[PDB]
Amino acid sequence: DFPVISPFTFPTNVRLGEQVRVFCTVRRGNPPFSFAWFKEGEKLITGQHIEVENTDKYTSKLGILNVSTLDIGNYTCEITNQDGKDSATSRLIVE
Repeated sequence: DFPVISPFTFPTNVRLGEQVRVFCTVRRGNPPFSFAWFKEGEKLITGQHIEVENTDKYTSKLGILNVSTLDIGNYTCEITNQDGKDSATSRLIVE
């Protein structure tokens, strides 16, 4: 079965300095999965103000603390298992 991400969206009224957490979760498909987050095209990993964390076998969290205008942009989660891949995106707008 080909894996499929449940669409995600950032909150709609994000202001400077808030924390933002979004979740990339698999609705169809069997683990184990790889989860990868990208901002535009660069791979994101835990560090600075960012957290990228597997929450359960079906889910990856992206957390962004003390959000700034520099955090505005398109964020993509890619999930991959032995049977295929899927990708979901959403745009973070601040202030």
